[PDB]
Amino acid sequence: VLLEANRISTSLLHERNLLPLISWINENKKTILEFQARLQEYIELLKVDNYTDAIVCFQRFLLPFVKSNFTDLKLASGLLIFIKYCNDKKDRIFQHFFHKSLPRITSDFERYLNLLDDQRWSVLNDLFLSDFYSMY
Amino acid sequence: AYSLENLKKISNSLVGDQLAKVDYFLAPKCQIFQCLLSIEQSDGVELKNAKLDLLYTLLHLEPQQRDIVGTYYFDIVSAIYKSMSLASSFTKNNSSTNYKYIKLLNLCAGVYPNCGFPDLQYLQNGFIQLVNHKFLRSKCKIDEVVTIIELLKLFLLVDEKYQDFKMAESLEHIIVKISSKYLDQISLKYIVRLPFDNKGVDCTRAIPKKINISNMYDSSLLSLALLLYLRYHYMIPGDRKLRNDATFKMFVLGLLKSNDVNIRCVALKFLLQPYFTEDKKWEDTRTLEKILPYLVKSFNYDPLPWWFDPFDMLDSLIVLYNEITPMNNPVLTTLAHTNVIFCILSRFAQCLSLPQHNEATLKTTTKFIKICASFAASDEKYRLLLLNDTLLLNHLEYGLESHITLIQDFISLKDEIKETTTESHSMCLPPIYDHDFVAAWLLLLKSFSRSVSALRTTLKRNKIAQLLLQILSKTYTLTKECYFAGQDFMKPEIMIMGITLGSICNFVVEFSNLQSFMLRNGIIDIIEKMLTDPLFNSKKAWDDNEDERRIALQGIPVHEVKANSLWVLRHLMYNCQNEEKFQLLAKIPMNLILDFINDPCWAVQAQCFQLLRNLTCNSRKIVNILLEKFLFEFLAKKMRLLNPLDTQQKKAMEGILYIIVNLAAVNENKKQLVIEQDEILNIMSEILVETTTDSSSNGNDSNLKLACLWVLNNLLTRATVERCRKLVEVGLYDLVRKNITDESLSVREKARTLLYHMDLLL
Amino acid sequence: MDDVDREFINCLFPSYLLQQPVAYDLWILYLQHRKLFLTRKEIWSKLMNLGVLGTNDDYLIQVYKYFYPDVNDFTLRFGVDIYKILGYFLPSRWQAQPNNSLQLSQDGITHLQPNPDYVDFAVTWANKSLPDNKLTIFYYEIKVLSVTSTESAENSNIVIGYKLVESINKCQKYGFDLNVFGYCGFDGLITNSTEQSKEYAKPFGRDDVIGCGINFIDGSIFFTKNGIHLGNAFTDLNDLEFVPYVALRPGNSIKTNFGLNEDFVFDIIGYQDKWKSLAYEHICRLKFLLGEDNRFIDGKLVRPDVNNINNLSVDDGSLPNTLNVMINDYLIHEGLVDVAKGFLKDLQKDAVESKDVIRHNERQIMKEERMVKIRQELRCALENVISNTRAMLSTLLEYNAFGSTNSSDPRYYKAINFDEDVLN
Amino acid sequence: FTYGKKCFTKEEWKEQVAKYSAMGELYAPIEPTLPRLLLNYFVSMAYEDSSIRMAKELGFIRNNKDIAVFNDLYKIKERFHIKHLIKLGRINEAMEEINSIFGLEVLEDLHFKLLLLNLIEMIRSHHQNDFILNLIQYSQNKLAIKASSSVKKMQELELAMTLLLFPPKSLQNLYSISLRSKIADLVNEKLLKFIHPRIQFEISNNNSKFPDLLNSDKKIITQNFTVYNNNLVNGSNGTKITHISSDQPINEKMANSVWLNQRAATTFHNLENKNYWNQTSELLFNNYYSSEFPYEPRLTQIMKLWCWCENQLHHNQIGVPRVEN
Amino acid sequence: TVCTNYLRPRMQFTGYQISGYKRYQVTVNLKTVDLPKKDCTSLSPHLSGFLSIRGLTNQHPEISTYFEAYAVNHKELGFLSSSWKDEPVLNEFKATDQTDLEHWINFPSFRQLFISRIFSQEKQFDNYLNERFIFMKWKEKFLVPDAVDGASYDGFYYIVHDQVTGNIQGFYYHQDAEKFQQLELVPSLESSDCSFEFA
Repeated sequence: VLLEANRISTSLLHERNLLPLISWINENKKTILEFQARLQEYIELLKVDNYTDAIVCFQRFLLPFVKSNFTDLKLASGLLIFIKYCNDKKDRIFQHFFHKSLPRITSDFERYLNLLDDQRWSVLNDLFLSDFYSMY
Repeated sequence: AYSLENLKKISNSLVGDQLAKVDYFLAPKCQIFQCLLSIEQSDGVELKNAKLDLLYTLLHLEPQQRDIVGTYYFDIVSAIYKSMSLASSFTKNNSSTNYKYIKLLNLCAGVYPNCGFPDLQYLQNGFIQLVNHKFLRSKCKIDEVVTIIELLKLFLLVDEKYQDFKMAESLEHIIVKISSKYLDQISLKYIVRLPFDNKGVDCTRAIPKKINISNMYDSSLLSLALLLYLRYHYMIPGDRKLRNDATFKMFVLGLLKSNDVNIRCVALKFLLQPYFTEDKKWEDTRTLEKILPYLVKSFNYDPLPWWFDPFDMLDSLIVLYNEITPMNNPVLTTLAHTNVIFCILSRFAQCLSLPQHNEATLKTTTKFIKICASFAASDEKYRLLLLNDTLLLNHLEYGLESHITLIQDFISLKDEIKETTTESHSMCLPPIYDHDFVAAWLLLLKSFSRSVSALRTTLKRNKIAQLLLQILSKTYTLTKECYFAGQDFMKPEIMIMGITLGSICNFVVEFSNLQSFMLRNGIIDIIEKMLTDPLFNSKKAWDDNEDERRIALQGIPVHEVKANSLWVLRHLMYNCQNEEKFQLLAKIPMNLILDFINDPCWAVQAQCFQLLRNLTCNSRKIVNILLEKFLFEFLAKKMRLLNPLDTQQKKAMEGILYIIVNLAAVNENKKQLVIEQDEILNIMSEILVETTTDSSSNGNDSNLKLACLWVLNNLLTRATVERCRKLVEVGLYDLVRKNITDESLSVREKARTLLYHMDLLL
Repeated sequence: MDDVDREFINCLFPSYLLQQPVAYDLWILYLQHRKLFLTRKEIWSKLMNLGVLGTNDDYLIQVYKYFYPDVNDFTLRFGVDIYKILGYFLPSRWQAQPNNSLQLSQDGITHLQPNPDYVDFAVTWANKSLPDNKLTIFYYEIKVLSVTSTESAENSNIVIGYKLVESINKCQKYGFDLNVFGYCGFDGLITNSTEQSKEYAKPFGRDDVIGCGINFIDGSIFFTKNGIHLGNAFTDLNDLEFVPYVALRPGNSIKTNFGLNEDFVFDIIGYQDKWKSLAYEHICRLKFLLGEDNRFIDGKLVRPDVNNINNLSVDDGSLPNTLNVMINDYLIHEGLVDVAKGFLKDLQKDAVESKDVIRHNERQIMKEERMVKIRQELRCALENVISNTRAMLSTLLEYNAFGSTNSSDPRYYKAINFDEDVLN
Repeated sequence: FTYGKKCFTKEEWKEQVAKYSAMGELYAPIEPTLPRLLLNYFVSMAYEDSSIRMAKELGFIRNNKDIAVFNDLYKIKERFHIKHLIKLGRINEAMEEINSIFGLEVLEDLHFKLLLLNLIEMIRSHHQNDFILNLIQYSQNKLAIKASSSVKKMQELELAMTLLLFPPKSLQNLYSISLRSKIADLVNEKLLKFIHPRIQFEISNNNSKFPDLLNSDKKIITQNFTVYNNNLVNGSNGTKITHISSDQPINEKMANSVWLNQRAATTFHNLENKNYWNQTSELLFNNYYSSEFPYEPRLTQIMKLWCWCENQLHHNQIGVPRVEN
Repeated sequence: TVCTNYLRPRMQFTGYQISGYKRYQVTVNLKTVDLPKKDCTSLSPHLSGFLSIRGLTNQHPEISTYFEAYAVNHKELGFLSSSWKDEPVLNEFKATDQTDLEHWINFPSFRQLFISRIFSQEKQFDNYLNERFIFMKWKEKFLVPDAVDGASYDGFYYIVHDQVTGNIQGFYYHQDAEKFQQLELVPSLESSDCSFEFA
C-alpha cells in the first residue's frame, strides 16, 4: 500500500539515521533529490574518520554532477579538510567575574557547520516526502 | 640540537608552521632547549646567531597556540630573562649578535611583561656608549643603526612608574644631528599689520609647508628620539634648551603636515606637552587654535601607534580649561563653532546602541562617556542638551544595577572562591571587568548633578538615590570582608567609592528634593561606619584579627573618600535648625570631627574646617560644646602655617576666619574673649594692609577683607566703648579709613558704614 | 632654465596651482616674459628690489615678511601691477564698481568696505572669471575684521561665495538670487538651500577665516571655517563658469587672500594630494606589433562598434612583450648596440610566444649590424608614447570629457601632472 | 559610425603635440629623462647584463670592482636566481635560498601562495589512491591553519582540492603555467621593497657615487600603508544630533585574555587591547601613491596610463590618430 | 565668579507688585548667586532663587515659582536683545528692540547713565561690577513644591538693582499683558555665613 511504504521510508529517514532503503529515489526520478542524497551519503561517511570510501564515492557519484552545480562540490571538498577542526570551578569563576583565563599547567566556518547540522536530515526527508506526494 | 648544519635545517623547517612549533614544546623534543639557551662566552659567532634565530622562531606563536602549550612557554621566557649572559658583555659582543638579542628581548617583553627584567643598566650604558662613539662620528654600519632603533623601541615600553643626564645629552645630540639636514626646507610668507628675517610676528594663524623626510631610518630615529627626549628632558636643568627655540618650533609645526603617521603623532605630543607641564602657558589660545585642526584630523587614520591616544589628550585639554578657568573654554567654543561637538555626540549615541558588544566596543563606549562628561562639566548648555534625550538615565541605571549585581554575586561566593584560590593567587587577583565603565557613568552623573533645575525636574528619581546608597554599602562591605584579593583588585573599588560620595554630595544639599530621601534611608549610618574604620581614621587601633587585612591594604591612597565624607556632612548641615544638628551629633560625636583636624592632606583639613563652620553657624550651644571639647592659639598657628596662594589652603583659611566670625557672636562674653587675644589682630592687620601695589602677602584678596570686616562688625555698654578704643589704638581706624580707596565696591561700602558706626559710637 | 628661474616661479604664483596640469600655462607665461629677469635670500632680495615685497600707510600699515632659517646658528648652538604685465588670467583682485558704492584699498585685497557716505547690500565680484576646462581645484579665503556692532559678537551680515556667470536688484535687496552659491553669515544658511538641508553650519563672527573652494573632479563647491573643512555644499556643477562674489551691509569689512603673497590656513595641498592619490590608484591597479592605424579611410577617421581600442593588458602578457619590443627598437635607434645584445641575452636566459619577441629582436639586431658594416666599409616610436600621452591628457582636459558614461562620475584625468609626478 | 565631437587630422594632431612637447626639456622634441627610466627598468626586472651595460654607459662603472659593488648593492644576482628557481618549478629550494641570503624576516601573505604553488607543482608531477591520502595529510598539516584566517584563502583550498579529486572552467586557469611567472614577479617586487632602506642608508651614509634608481630624492615615500576615512570624527556633518535607538542593557549583549603573576626588577607596559578604536570604528582615501607606486618599473605604468588614455579618448567620441612604427 | 553684599546666597526681599489698581504681596529668596568677573562664554545662570507671591487669585492664597537670572555686562550680554546669542536657553529672554528700549528708558538710572546711540556708547563702558546700578533679567522655570490657578508666568522681568541701599525695581513684560506691571523690593533684614559648594 502507498501509505505503508511512505511511512516506512519516512521513519527510516527520521527515526533511524541511515540513507539505505531509499532505493526508490536511487532508481526512479526520470523527470535535486539524487544529488542531495549522494551528498548526504558523502557527509555521513566522512563524519566517521573513514576516507578511502569517501574518496571513491566522491569520484563515482559526484563527479558527473559538476556541470550543473559547482559550489556545493567546493564546500564538500573544503569540508574534506576542515572536518578535523569544525566538529567536536576556578575557570568558571574567572570567566564570569574577570573575563580572564588561567594557563593550563603543563610544566568562522558557519557554512561548514551548516553542512553538518542535523536539520539536514529533516529537510532531506521533507524533500523526499514532498516529491513522493506530488508524484502520487 | 647540535652543529650549525642541524640548527639551520631545523630553522628552515619551522617557518610559519605552528603545528611543528607547538610540537617542539612536547616532552620528547624539549631536550633541544638544554642546548639552545645555554650560551656561554665561547662557541664561535655563527653558533650564537643560529641559536638566537631558533629561539626567536620557536617563541612565535599566536595566542591560542600559547594557551594550548601552557606554562612551559612562560618558563622558557623567564629562563631567557634570567639565565642569558649577553646583556653584561654588550660592549664586547659582535653587532649582529646584539641586534638579534635585542629583537628577542623585544618579543619577550611584548609577550610576557610582568616577569622582571633585571639587566637594564647594562643596556643603557651600551646604548649611550655606542651612539656617542660610533653614530655621531658617521663611522657607523647598518647593523649598529638598526640596533639603536631596536634599543629605542625597547626603552619606550618601560613602565617607569646621574646617568639620566648622559642619556638626555645623547638623545638631544641625536635629534640635532639628524634634524639639521632638513631645516632649509622651512617656508612661510605672511603679512603683518602695524625687511624680512626679523621674525617680528609669528601670531599669523598659518603654519609652514609640509616637511618630508626621505630616509626611513631617519624617520624612525627622529620619532623615537623625540618621544624619549620628551620623557626625560624636564628633569634636566640649564638654559637655551631645545624646547624653547623658535626655529625648532617652526620645524615641528611644519612636521605636523607630514605623511608618516608616527611623525604627526610625535609632533602633536611635543607641541601639546607644555600646556600640561609648563605654567601660565594656558593663556596662549593662538597656538591651540592653529593646532586643534590636526588633533581632530588624527581620529581618522587607521593604523595608530600604541603610544598615541587622541581621546586622552582631547579629554585632558577639556579638563584643564574646565579646572583652571571655568566659564570660558576655548577648546569647547572652537569645537562647537565647527560641527565637531555634534559629530562626537552622534557617535556616542551610535556606539551606545550597537546590537552586540565586546571588550573593544566597551572600552570605546567608556571613552565616549568620559568625554561627554567632560563637555557637561561647567556649562549648562551641554547639560540640558544631553538631558533632552530621555534615554541616558535608563542606561545609567542599567550599568549601576549591573555592577551591584556583580558585587553581590562575588560577596555571596566569598568562602568558596577564597578556598579554591588561596594557593596560587593568595593576594594577586585581577579586578572586576566593570570598574572603568561604572566609573565613567558615575563621572557623568556627577557632572549632571550640578544644575539645580535638573535636580528639581529631570533627576528627581528615587532609583538613582537607592542605587547610589547600594553601591556605597556594597563597596565598603567588599573592602571589609574580602581583603584577601590584594591591592590590584581593591584600588578600583575605592576609586569608585570616592567618585560616588562626591556624586552624592550634590543630591543631599538643601533646595533639592532627594535630601529627605537620603536622610530617610540613612546615609549618616554608612558614613559613621566608614569614619571609624582604622583604614580611614588614622587615630585608632586595629584588633588582633585584622593584621592580615592591614598588611594587605597598607599602601592604598584614601583621601578622596575622607574629603567627600566631610563634604557630605557639611552639606547636611547647611541652613538647618538645631534638631537635625543634634541628631547628627548624636550619631557621629564631636570626637571624630576633631580627630580629622590634623590630617596630612590639605583637602581633608579644608573640609573639616568648613564643616566646623557650618556646625557652629548660628548655634549658641554647639559653640559651647566645641569650646569645652578642647584653646585659641591653635587657630592662629593654623592661619600662620597655611599658604594663602593655594586654593584648598585658601578655602581652609576662609573657613577658619568665618569660624571666628561665628565664634564672636554667641554672647558678649565670647565677644570679649575674642577681643582679648592679640595675635589674630596682627593677622587682620597683615591682611588689610595689602593693596594693589603690594599684592605679595595673602594675594590681595577681597573675600578675606570682607571676612575681617565682618569680624570687626560683629564685635559691637561701656565695655563696647573700651573695645572700640582698643581697636583704635591697635591700628584699625587707619586701616578701615584707607580701605575706602579699594577697587571693589563691596569692601568700600562695608568700610564706610563700619567707619561711620565706629565714629558714632566714639 | 636655471634654478633661479624655478625660485622666481615658486615665489611668484600660488603654491597649490603649480602642482596641477595648469602649471604648463604659467611656465609658458613666464618664459614669454622672461626679459624682465643662502642664495634663496639673495633671490628674494632681488625680487624685493624691483617687484612686490614691501609696504594703506595712513592707519593700517601692512608689511610682507618671509621666514628665514639660520641653520648654521642652530648647529653651532646645539651641535657637538606685475600680474597685469604677466597676463595672469586667474582672479587676483576685487573689481571696483562704476557707481561709487564701496571703497577698497589700492591693492584691491588689503581692505574692502562698503562706502559709508553713499539696508541695501553692496555687492561685487572678482575681476577675472574661472575657465571651466583648465583647473582642478580653486580656493580663496576671506577674513572679516569688523562687525556692525549690533548683530552679535559672533554674527555678521556677509554673503560670500561664487556667482554663476551670464537681477542684481535682488542681490542688493536680499543678498543673493538663483545664480549665487554662498554661505550666509547671519543665519548660518547655505544660499538657496530649500531642501531641508538647513543644517550645514553656524554663522561666523569677528576674526573667523573662511575658505570657499571648488573641486572640478567631483564638481562640487565646499566651504571651510578656521581650518576645519565643512563638507560639500553644492554637487554636480560641472560645465559651468563661476566668479568669486561678495555682498556686505554698510557695517562690515573684509580682507581677502587669493594665494599670491600669503599662506593659506586650510592646508589645501593635503586635500588635493588625497584626490591625486585616489586618481592614481584608480588608473594603475603578431599581436604585439604597432602597425598602421587601420581605421583611417580616405583620410577621415571612422569609428568601429567595438567597445575598446587598446586591448593590451598585463594579464595576457601583451603589454610586457610590446614594451620589450619598443625598448629594443629604441636601443637600436640611438647607438647602444652592446646594451641591446645584452638585453637579448637576458631575454633568452629568462624564458623557459616570447620566442617571437626573441626572434624579432635578433632579426632587428642583425639588420642594424649589417647596415653599420655597410656604412663603415662604404668610405623613434618610444618618445612618441610619452609625447602622445601628454598630448592626450591635455586634449582630455580641454574638451570636458565624461568619467564613465555619466556626467556625475569623477573625471580622474584632471588630477595628473604627468611631468612632475610620473617621469620624476 | 562616426565620432562626432572632434576628429583630429594628422596635421592637426601633430600641431597639438608640438604645442606642449616643449615642456619636456625644462623639467629635467627629445626626452632627456628616458635613459634613467631604461636603467630603472633593467635593474628592477633583475636583468643583470643589461643593467651592467647601461650603468657602464652612464658613467657609474669604471672597473670590475665597481661592477661587484653594484651587483652586491642591488642584489641583482640573488633576485634573478630566486626568480629563476620559482619559474623552473623547484620551490622549496627557492624558500631555502630566500631564508639563507636575505633572512627569516622575509617570510615571518606570500608564503601561503608559495605553499599552494608547491601543492599544484607536486600534483602536476604526479600525473606523469595513497597519493591522495598523502596530499591530504600534507595540506591538513601545513595550509589549514593559515587558511583559517580569512575567507578567500578557504576558496583557494577547496579549488585546490576539487582539482586534486578531479581525474573544466576556472581550473585550467589554476593549472596553467603563467601562475609561476605571476608569483615570481610578486616575490621580486616584495624583495625590492624589503631591501630598499638598506640601499638608501648605504647611499647616504657612505659617500657613494651610485644613483638612487627608486623614488628619486625630490619626492616622499614610506613603507607603511595607512587609510583615511571621512565617515568618522570630523566637522563635515550637519548640525543634527541623533539619539539612542535601543533599550536593552549593555550587559545583556555581551574569555580570551590570560592572567599572569610576576616572579630592581623591571616591568613593561601591557599592550593588551589598546587598538580598540580601530576594531570599533569598523562597526560604525589611502596612501597608495607614495607607499605602493614607486615599486614598479616606471615604464610599465607609463604604458598602462597610455592605454587607459587611449580608451578614455575613444569612449567620449573624440578621435585621435594612433601611434605607428 | 563674584557675589556682592546684597546678592548673597540667602538674602530675603519683600515688597509689592502693582497690577491694575491693586497691589499683591511678593517675596524673593535668593538660592544661588555667581557673576563673572572677566570674559564669559558659558550659559550657567548668574542668579537663581524663589519668587513666592501671595494675595493672588482666590484659587490659591499663594504661589511659589523658581526663577533664573542673567546680568548685563555690555560684552556679549548688551542692553538690547540683539546682542545676545541664539540659544534655546537664552531665547526666553528675547523681545523686539523697540520694546526693550521703551522699558529701559523708564528707569531713572538708565537715563542718568547717559536709538543707535546707546549701542554705540555701550562699548565705552567698563567694569560693570564697580557700578552703582546693575541691570538684569529674571525668568520663571517651574513651580516650587510641585516640580494650577489660572496665572501665567511665560513673561520676564526687567530688574534694576541699586548696590548701596539694596533697592530692586523693575517691570514685568509679556505679549498679552498690560505691558507696565512694576514691582519694588527692599532688603528686609544675617551675622553668620553658612556656605555650600557644588561638586
